Amino acid sequence: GAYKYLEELQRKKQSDVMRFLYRVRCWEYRQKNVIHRASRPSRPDKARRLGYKAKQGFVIYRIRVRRGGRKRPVPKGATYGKPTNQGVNQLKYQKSLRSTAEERVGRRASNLRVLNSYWVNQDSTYKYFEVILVDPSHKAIRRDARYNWIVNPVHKHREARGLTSAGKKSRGINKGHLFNKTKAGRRHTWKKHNTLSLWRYRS
Amino acid sequence: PTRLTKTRKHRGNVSAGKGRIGKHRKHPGGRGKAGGQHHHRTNLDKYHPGYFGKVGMRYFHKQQNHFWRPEINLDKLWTLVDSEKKDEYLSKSSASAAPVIDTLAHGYGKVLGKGRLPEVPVIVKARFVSKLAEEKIRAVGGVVELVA
Amino acid sequence: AISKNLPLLNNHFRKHWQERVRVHFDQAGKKASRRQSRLRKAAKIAPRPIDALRPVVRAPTVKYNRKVRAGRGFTLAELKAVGIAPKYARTIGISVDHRRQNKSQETFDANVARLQEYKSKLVIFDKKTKASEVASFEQVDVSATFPVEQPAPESGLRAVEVPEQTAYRTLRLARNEKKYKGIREKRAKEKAEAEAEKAK
Amino acid sequence: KKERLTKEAAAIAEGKTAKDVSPKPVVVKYGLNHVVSLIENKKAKLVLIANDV
Amino acid sequence: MAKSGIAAGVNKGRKTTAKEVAPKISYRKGASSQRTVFVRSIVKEVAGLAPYERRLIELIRNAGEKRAKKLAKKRLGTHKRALRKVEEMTQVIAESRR
Amino acid sequence: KTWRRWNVKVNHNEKRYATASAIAASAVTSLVLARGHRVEQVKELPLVVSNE
RNA sequence: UGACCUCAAAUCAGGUAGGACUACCCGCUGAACUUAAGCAUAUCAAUAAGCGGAGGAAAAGAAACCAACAGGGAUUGCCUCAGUAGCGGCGAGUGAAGCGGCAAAAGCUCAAAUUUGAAAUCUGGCGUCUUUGGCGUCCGAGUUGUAAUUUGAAGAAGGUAUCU
RNA sequence: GUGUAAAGUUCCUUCGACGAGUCGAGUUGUUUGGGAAUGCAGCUCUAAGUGGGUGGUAAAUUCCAUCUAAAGCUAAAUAUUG
Repeated sequence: GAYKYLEELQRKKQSDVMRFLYRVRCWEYRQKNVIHRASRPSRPDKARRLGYKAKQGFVIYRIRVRRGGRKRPVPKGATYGKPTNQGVNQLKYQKSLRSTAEERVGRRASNLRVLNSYWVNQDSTYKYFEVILVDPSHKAIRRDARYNWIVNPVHKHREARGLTSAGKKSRGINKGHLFNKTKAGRRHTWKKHNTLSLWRYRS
Repeated sequence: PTRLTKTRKHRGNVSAGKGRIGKHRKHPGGRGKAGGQHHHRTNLDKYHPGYFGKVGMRYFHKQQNHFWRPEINLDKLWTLVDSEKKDEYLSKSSASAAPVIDTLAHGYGKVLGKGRLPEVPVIVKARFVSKLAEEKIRAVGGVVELVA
Repeated sequence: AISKNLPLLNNHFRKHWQERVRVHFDQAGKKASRRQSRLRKAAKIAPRPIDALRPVVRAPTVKYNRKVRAGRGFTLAELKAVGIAPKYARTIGISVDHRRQNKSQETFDANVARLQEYKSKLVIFDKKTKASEVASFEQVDVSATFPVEQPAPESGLRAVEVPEQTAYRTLRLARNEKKYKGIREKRAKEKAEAEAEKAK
Repeated sequence: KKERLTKEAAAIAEGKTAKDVSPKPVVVKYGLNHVVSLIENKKAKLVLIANDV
Repeated sequence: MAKSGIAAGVNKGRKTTAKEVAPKISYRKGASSQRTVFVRSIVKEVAGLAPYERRLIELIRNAGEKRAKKLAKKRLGTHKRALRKVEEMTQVIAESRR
Repeated sequence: KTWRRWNVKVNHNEKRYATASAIAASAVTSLVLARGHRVEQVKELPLVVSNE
C-alpha cells in the first residue's frame, strides 16, 4: 500500500519536496495556538505505527514547545550554596521536549488518555509534536478488545508518570549492562541497594 | 547482658573511667580515617604500610568466574576416591586397571604437587597440572589426562 | 580516629541508613502464608500437578560447566522431536523456551528422553472421563518425579596409557601457540608475499 | 448491496452457489492502499488522482 | 570434534557432538526484499538528494576520494557509515554517465 | 529500636547434644527430684507405659 | 441548487476531568548542616524541603539481554556475588553486575499485505425484547483505511498425506 | 450445538513487508562503579538494509559471537509509620 511509501519518504527530510513541506507546515503551525486540535494526522503512517486507528475516540493534538535547555529559575542567578551548584545556564531538563508536549496536551484534554506522540516539525524556537490520545469513556474504545487496557485506572495520566515511549526512554527503562542503575527504576534500585536487611538469625 | 558490663561498676565514680583531664569528648583526632597522612601517620606507617598509593594496572569489568581454579595437592588426591573402595583400590591397582580420579567433577581446576602419593597407579583427570604434580603421578605408574 | 594495630574497616553508615532498615520479623509468618498459598493453588487444580515439566541445561561459565540444572523451557526442536506443538505443550504441563537452542546433541538427547518419560506417564482426561477415574489419581510433584540428576563423575578402573608428551608440556605448548598465533601468522603472510611477489 | 444479498440468500435456499445468480462486478476501484497495490501489480488501466490531497 | 578438548590454547574447551541448528527468522533482519527495493527506488526518484549528498558527489567527481570521506564522516558521524555513503554516491555517479 | 537482636543462633549439633543430655537426665531420680517432681512413688525411672 | 475541507456556536444528545488521603509506588526539581580534624572537587545525597501522577499494590516484564561456557534464556524479590571490579583532592570516602541456590512463574499484541467477487467494521437515534446486553432499522464515522488474516518463536501464498 | 465450520499437525516450492530528526556522531551540562566518557537531556550533524545495536581502553583493518531498537499489553513472588 501507500504507507510504505509514506514511511520511506519521511526519511528524506532534506529532500527538496520534504523541505518545502516542512517550511510551509512550520509556518502554519506557528500561526495557530500553542496547543490545538488536529482534524487528522499530518503523518497517517506514523500515527498508525504508534497505535492510532481512524476510529471514533482517537484524537490528535498538535503542540508547540520551546526549544533549548532549562535555565535555573533562581532570582538573579544566586544559588546560595557551594560552587559546584552555581550553574544557571547550560543546564538541561531531564525530560525530553516530546514528554513536555505529551504532558501539556494531556493536561489540556484531561478526559482522554495519552496513547503516544511523534515529532512533526521544527524551527529554532519551537519543536512541534502531534499527540495521539484515546477517549476511555467512548464505547468504541470500551468495546474494543485491543484498547480496553487503557480504560483501567492504572493508566491514568501515564504520560505524567513516564509510562509513554518518551517517558520510558527518559527513565532509562532498558535491558542490559548499560542500564544497571535505571533498569527497574532508579530510585527503587537505589533504595534496594541502600537498605540494611536484618534477619531473625543474623548472619 | 548489661549487668556484666563495666558501666554498672562505674556507677558512683564521677568520670565513668574516662579521666578528669582528658574529659571524654566527641571526636578528638577527627572522624574515621581522618588525618592518615598528617597526625595519624605514625599509626598507619607502623601498622598499615602500603596504605597510600597505586600499584598495578586496573581491570575494567572483572568477572571472577574466569579465574575459578581451586587447587588440590597430591597428598589430598586419594580423598576423591570412593571411601568404601579406597582400600581395595590401594591393593589391586595396576597398569591394566587403575582408579580414575575426576578432579573437575569434584570441584578442582588444577592439581598441584605437594606431598607424596601411594606407590599405586592412578588416572588423574584435570584441567591443569603443575610440572612436579605430573612427574610424581607418572612415577607411581599413573597418568594425567587433560580435560576441559 | 586511627589508633592501635587493628584492621581498617569500611562501615558504610554515613547516610540516613536507619530510615531504610528492613528487619524480617515476618519470616515465619511469610513461610506459613506461603505454604497456605501453595496448598490453595494445589487443591484448586488437583490432580493436575502444580509444577510444569522443566528441561535440564548446562550452567554457563567455566566455573559451572560441570554442573547441570533445571532450565526454563524445552526448545522448539526438542518438542518437535517428540511430536508436541508448543501451543499444545503449554497446556499439558510442559514448559517451552523459544529462546534456547541445541548446538550440541547431549542436552538435546537428555531433554528428549525427559520429555518421552513425562509423556509416557501422562494421562489426558476428556468428557468421557468420569470422576471415578479422576479420583483414582494423586497429585504428584513433577519437580521430584522427574528430578534434575547430575551425571556421575567417572570412577572405577581403567587401563593406564602414558603419552610420550607430558600433560604439562601440552598445556605449555597450547598457551604458547595461542599467545604467538597472530604474530606468527602475520610473519608467515609477509614471508609468503615477499618470496612469491619478487619470485614472480 | 442489501438487495443483492437478499437475492443471493434466496438462491442459497434453492441450493445454488449464489455466485451464478450474481454477475462478476465491474466497478471503480478506490482506496489509496488498494489502488497503489493495483498499480504495483499492473492491474489498473487508469488512475485518477485528486489534486488537493 | 570442534574444541581442542583441553582447557588452554586456541579453540579450547570440551568436545561435544555438534547438532545442526535451524536458523532463526530473526537473523534475517538485515536482508533486503523485493518490496523494499522497489519502494526505495521510487522514493529516491521523488525525493532526490540531500544538500550534503550533492556536495559529496562534486568531491567524488573532482577526484577527491580522500576529501569526500572526510566530509562523509563529518556528516554521518562514523567512518564505517562514511565508507558506505561514498560508495553509494559513486554508484549514483556511475549511473549518470550513460 | 526494633533492629535489636532478638533471636539467637545455636549450633545444631550442640542443640542436639543438649537435647540428648536432657533426655539422659530424665532417667536420674535425684535430678528429677531436685527438679521438683513428685516422683517418690514411681518405682523406677524411666517410667514406660503401655500403648493403650 | 448542492458537495467537500477547515474553523465556530448552542442551557444542543450523552459523557468525562478537577479535589481529598499518605505508609508503600512512578517521575520532575533540589539543598545545606555534616565528614574531610581547615576547605573549594568530593561527602552528606542523585537525600530533606518543593511540584506532577497512580494502585491495591505500583513499577518492570517476554531480550536491539547475559555471556565467551559443554553455554544460559521475560520481569521481580531473597541469600550470595561483595565492602568485591571499579570510582575517589586514588584523600575522606564510595561501589554495582554476570554466574550460583531459592521464592514465584505466563504469556503475548500491533504497524508494515488488495476483502477488492462486493467496509465484511463501529458510535449514536428510534422501536422492541428475556436489558452489565440481543435483534431490527435509520443517520453518522470510515477508503487520508474500520473488520477478518500475520508478529519474527515466525508467518504468507500455492500444492500436500490424512489424521487429532 | 446451523462444527461440510474453526484450529493444529507432515512435506515441497516461491516469498518473507519487520517502527527516522530515529539510530548513530560531536559538543555542553548533569549523573553513574562505568574509568579517551554509564544513563538522561539540550544544541549541531544525521543514516542503513545482512543492515542496526551490544561485546566495560580511544583508533583503522579483518573476523567472530549474540540479539533485533526507535510501537503496545500482561498475574505471582516484592513494598507498605495511611
